[PDB]
Amino acid sequence: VLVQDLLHPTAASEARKHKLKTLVQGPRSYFLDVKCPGCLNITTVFSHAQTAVTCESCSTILCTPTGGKAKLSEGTSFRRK
Amino acid sequence: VVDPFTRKEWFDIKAPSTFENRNVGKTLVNKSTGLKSASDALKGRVVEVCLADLQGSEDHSFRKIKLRVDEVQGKNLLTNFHGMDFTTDKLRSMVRKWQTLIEANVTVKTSDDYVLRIFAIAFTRKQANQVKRHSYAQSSHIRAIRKVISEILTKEVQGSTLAQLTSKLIPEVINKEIENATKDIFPLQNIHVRKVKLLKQPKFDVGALMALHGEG
Amino acid sequence: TPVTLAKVIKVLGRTGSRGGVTQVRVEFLEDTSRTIVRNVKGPVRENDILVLMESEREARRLR
Amino acid sequence: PKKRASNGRNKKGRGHVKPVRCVNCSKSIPKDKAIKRMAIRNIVEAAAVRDLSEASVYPEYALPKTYNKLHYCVSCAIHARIVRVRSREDRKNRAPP
Amino acid sequence: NSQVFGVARIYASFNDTFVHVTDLSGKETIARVTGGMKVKADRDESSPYAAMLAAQDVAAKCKEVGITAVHVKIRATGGTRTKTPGPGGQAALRALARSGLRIGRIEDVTPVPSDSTRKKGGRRGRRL
RNA sequence: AAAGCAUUUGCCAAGGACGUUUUCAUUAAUCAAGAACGAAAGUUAGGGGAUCGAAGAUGAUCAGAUACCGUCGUAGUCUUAACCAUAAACUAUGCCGACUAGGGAUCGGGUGGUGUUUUUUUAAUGACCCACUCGGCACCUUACGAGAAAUCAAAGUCUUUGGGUUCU
Ligand SMILES: [Zn+2]
Repeated sequence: VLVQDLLHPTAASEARKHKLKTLVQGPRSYFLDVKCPGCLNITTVFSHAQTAVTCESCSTILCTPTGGKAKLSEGTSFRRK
Repeated sequence: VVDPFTRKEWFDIKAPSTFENRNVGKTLVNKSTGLKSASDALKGRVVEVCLADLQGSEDHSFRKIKLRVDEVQGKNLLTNFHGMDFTTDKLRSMVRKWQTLIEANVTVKTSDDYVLRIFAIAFTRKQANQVKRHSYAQSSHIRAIRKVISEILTKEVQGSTLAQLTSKLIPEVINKEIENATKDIFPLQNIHVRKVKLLKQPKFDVGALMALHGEG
Repeated sequence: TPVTLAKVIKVLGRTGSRGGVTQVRVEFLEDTSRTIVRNVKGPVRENDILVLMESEREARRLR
Repeated sequence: PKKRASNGRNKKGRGHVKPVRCVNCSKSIPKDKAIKRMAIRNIVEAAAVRDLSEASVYPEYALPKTYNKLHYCVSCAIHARIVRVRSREDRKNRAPP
Repeated sequence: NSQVFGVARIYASFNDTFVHVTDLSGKETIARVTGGMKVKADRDESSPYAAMLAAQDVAAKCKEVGITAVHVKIRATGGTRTKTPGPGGQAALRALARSGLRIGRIEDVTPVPSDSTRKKGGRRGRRL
């Protein structure tokens, strides 16, 4: 206070700030690589997805939309890429 | 110049077999005279007695039963279930501030043709580590709670008569049955069925009343 | 004449607009456990006996 | 000048609250205003609790209570002394006694 | 338990007190005496002293016909009126106990609406 | 949006906030003229039967009482159909935008927790707890600042006087 480094705020403060209130705004969402139990193909899923995403094969369910992050269904291994 | 007290009898009020203390009390009726009977001046009476007096336990000191006189035989008069009500002591004591009052009612008839309206009441509660001081329920919880209560109150009456309904309003079966169906929606303390009401009655059918009586 | 006696246990305090009425608590001196609160006209000290023409009113303070 | 920042009692964000009636006079006063007390009393007084113990069937069962919420006008509550005037500094204190 | 039960319906308004005994059903009243028949002063009709004198005369009548024990239901005027029981309600209830009757299952039965019809005074009140 | 709106249940359209690595790309702000919506309260033609008081009927009180108090009662917040649109229509504080201070609560959404509880053994949600955040109705303490003061986190950033715009 009254002397601060406004060019280099600590990473904790930037992490606890809102998405648009950082020094440079940017998304807090990410993309996920999920493995449905049925087949073994690569499916990329948005973390805050709004559509009920299904695989190209056997098209069951991969996530259900929510008002926040998409709820990934019962057990399907997920990576974050 | 008449002294009308020394012209009346005394009749012994008798409760149905669904209760255990079947001796309620005594009442007065005038004598039977020319085209004026004592039975027709007696067949309409409704007696209000605390349910703790019929069962003897003090766990039921806050409920009451209307008993409608239906038939008179041998200087005792036989009653039938006319309605359950809930005393003004406890209903006005459950409604504290800083909570949500949830009420439901359904109009539904039994397997025999007794059309009834059943009233239920339930309150929210702070849950065992709560710091905030009011514990209100969102108004989508309250609508979902009423849907379960009305669903239970309907199904439970379809498969019973007042011979069986009055046997299940005593041991608080309904209250626990509401609770374990609505404990995953909101904590919901103090569930009661506070009032049932008789809407319509069928023909008299003396045999059902006599089968209900006739012991002791 | 159903005259019942009593004796003052504690003098509560004066009452009335002019303050000429003293409020006292009395023990019935036939049954000790009964204590009624009434108000007297003259001067009362502690532990003196009274006479009650009828012991039912349990009167409150006057204004 | 303005006397309280609440202007009275708590509306602050509504525009309109439906009124109630005083219990002494029945003046129509809004529900956000209209001083409220809750009178919880035993049905038998403190002098008759001893009296109705021996005259009771159902020994030591209970005593039921009278529950009654009272709404008061501003004028009637000052007159009935449930509320009295207080100093300019003491007016800001929102605590029960 | 050879007690015989009646029901004393006590109505304590601020103008008068009613002490009224029926049987278990509300028909066939045993004895009804008001606060106003024990004093012709027209302002002591609601006094506690005139209320308890009524209960002295009820229990005398209940002793003659043979009612020994009593359920009591006490009420105010109610409705859109005060909902507060009058000053005579306590004195008459205590006087039944001292008179020798038995008491059980007390309940306050004051009529209370579910927010119904308009009240005395017209928006500015009974103003004095 | 305001006037306003509180127990059900189903229909019919609407809406803010939040989330979003969606889409368009200046489409915006305030607005003469012109419009929509408006507490109540009597323009105006079924029904249902008064608790209130104009007045009126009346009974008191009073010097008088045409008032307050008491009893009753027609027009008079219930039709289906308009007010021309008036209120202490009030936060007596136009609307949009930016900045300046510390706190603890709460409503709605969201994020996180090798948290609690509900039972199937924990699980899944729900309810709760802790921390953060966006957006609200507010509040508490101060006064760098303002004010004639009362007081005000805006009524501050104002003789060191200019962010935009409407009305008086
Ligand atoms: Zn698949």
